[PDB]
Amino acid sequence: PHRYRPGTVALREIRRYQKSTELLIRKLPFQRLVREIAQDFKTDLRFQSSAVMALQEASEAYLVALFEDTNLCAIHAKRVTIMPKDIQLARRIRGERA
DNA sequence: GGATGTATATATCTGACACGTGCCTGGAGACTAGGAAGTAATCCCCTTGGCGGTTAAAACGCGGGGGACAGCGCGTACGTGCGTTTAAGCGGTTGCTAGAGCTGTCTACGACCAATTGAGCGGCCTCGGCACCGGGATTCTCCAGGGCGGC
Repeated sequence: PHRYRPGTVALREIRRYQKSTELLIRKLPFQRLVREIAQDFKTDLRFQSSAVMALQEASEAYLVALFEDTNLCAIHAKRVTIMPKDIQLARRIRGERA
């Protein structure tokens, strides 16, 4: 049985997804999440498709930058695995948390 | 002798160039008012190079121990791969409504201007409170007289 060591597939996915440009979250679950979040502010909200796409592109941009700073936090703590405390430290230093 | 590889010619697809048209927005020409450049005066802050004295911060050295880092073990939790499920993605129905765009009318609301005056800025006088000076009441230290002992 052919197997790969743990990590080279991860490097292959890092090289693959840093070359690509499409969105990594599916359209309908993100649209459902947007509509659920929006119905807590105003009832009976319609949505343009480009509004959902702009919200999506902003969301993947924010999460990719957050994961970059999370990886920097994990590397600074002499680790290769990211932890929730790395996300908390990144948001704390960035100023979003506190 | 038959079929296969390859060259040249012809029809078709597709991005790009030029022609046409509207229209509306930018440009040309003229006029005017005020924004800003320039000028003079006054006054206060900043610059550069000094001096003097205080003093607390900065620097230096040294001992020691707390903490950073390296190494090792271990166990668990995440990566990897496969089979199965499931839901995303696409195409589709069917009506109604929201919204952009366009046109039209009108009315209340805000710009604008003149006269007015009352709220904001500065100084002056006074009070509330804190402090300086004079006088009365209370308590502490001291000098002298009386009595006792010794030669």
